[PDB]
Amino acid sequence: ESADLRALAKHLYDSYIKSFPLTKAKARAILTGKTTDKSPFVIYDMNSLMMGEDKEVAIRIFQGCQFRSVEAVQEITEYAKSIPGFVNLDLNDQVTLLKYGVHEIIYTMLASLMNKDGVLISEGQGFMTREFLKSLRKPFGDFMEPKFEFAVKFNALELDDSDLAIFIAVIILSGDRPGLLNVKPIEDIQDNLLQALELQLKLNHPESSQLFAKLLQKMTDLRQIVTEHVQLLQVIKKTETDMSLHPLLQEIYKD
Amino acid sequence: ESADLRALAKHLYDSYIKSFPLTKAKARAILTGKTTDKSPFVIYDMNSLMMGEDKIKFKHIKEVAIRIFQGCQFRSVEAVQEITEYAKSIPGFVNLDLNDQVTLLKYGVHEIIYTMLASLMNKDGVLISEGQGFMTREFLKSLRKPFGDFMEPKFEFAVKFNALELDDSDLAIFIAVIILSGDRPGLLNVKPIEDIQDNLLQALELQLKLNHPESSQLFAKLLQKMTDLRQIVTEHVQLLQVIHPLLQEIYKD
Ligand SMILES: COc1ccc(C(=O)n2c(C)c(Cc3ccccc3O[C@@H](C)C(=O)O)c3cc(OC(F)(F)F)ccc32)cc1
Ligand SMILES: COc1ccc(C(=O)n2c(C)c(Cc3ccccc3O[C@@H](C)C(=O)O)c3cc(OC(F)(F)F)ccc32)cc1
Repeated sequence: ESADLRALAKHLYDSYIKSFPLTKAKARAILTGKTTDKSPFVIYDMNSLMMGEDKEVAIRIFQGCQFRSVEAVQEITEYAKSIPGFVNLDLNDQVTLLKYGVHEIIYTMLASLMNKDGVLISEGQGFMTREFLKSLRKPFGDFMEPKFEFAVKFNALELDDSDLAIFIAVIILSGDRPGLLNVKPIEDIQDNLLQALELQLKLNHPESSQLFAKLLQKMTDLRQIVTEHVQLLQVIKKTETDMSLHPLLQEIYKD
Repeated sequence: ESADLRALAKHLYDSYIKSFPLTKAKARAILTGKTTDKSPFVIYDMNSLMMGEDKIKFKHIKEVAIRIFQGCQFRSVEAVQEITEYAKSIPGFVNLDLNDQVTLLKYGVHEIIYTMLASLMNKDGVLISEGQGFMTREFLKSLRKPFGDFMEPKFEFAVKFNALELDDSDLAIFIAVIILSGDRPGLLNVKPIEDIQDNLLQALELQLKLNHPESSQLFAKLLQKMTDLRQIVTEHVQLLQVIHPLLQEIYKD
């Protein structure tokens, strides 16, 4: 049964590597100056942003964020389908779980791209500083800061990709999403994923059941970040009428 | 090393029994009607509420919805003291920095209140006045504009949490784990807090393995419930923000 849980952990890690082209391993190699990977161009003000290439800045960056979130949804959906039992659930419930899980997973994976000083962009080819993002016209200057605050706390856990692979699967398989039809089979899958994560942490860390506990708490941080984020989106919708969310993102955010 | 985790589990149980008069065991017996004599007074509508006030010894008594909410506030202030007494019996707690003890309790009590409230609830209602009364879920659900959904999220949580079928033995260690959280804002010395919580978590794991040997997933499931509690609390304060100077002082939280 431990063996079943190890097999589940390995299946998930394999799918994660296959689904997500920029891993924490690669992000940390880029950020810490390892010779496996290359150095990013750093955008820290308006001039270096202009040089960054090769209708205002805040809006331009936001449309970029939108493009990469759309791709992330695609990657996460591919990953979700590999979680044993997911594709056998009622279709309505598959959609509900993805709708609520996608952004919580986005914030989780975004942390891998961040340190306290900024975030990797353009597949790790650029690095945009936290202070630059903060300087952006209101309320765009408020978007990324809560993500940074979360990322710094999440990254202190020092998880690697193999831990994250199971953690993300646990997120998607939440039986407490609004509007679910059959909660029991979702919870049955999550119970196994939770045990797989528990054992994975037990083998890989350091005070593992406490790490387990601290990691599970991050869900709450995640759902709070999402709530605060949609509120910001509502402001944007009202003040920037020449702008709207990509149809996929609109659908995710609808109710 | 298994023996000192059992010794710790036992100390916590004994202290939990001392601190909290109405145990889950006694509460479930009242809720199932296994208690052969003292059937609780049932509050299912406005008239039965008013009669309940006449018969039971209430200590908090203009509008029914306000009056019930005020009774809940009185009870919670009582519970904070019960929980505080319990916390001081957790090995290591009184040796923490004094500010940190205060900080752990400040953020910890509501999560514990919710956990313990679940012991008093079934899907149909909740025990009041140490089991002397029973207030139905539908009567609560029927209350005024903002007060009708005050208890619903507590019930929904309680129904799921009670499905784990924890007994007082399990809950004693579980509550100690919640209090000893190293991620509360403004903690000065997190290391010994997390050292104690690590020990409590190991004691909780063994306890669940011994008391529920047929459910290997229970520990994981319980830890996940710890996180639900923080969400419910956040949800509860956003409800409170929507909702006699000396009384304001007594009930500042
Ligand atoms: C889950 O997998 C992934 C998660 C994230 C990404 C990705 O790297 N990002 C992704 C998906 C984003 C966009 C983004 C991040 C967090 C929250 C929201 C968000 O986009 C908005 C439009 C949204 O989806 O509501 C992003 C932003 C970045 O910084 C910038 F400086 F540009 F603002 C940097 C990287 C970003 C790629 C894959
Ligand atoms: C931690 O130990 C205890 C935990 C709970 C109690 C307790 O039984 N209750 C306690 C503490 C309460 C009030 C209460 C419970 C959960 C969350 C909030 C709450 O009150 C509000 C006003 C608050 O504290 O902000 C309570 C309410 C009950 O239902 C009623 F019909 F009154 F609305 C019934 C029992 C209640 C006593 C001790």
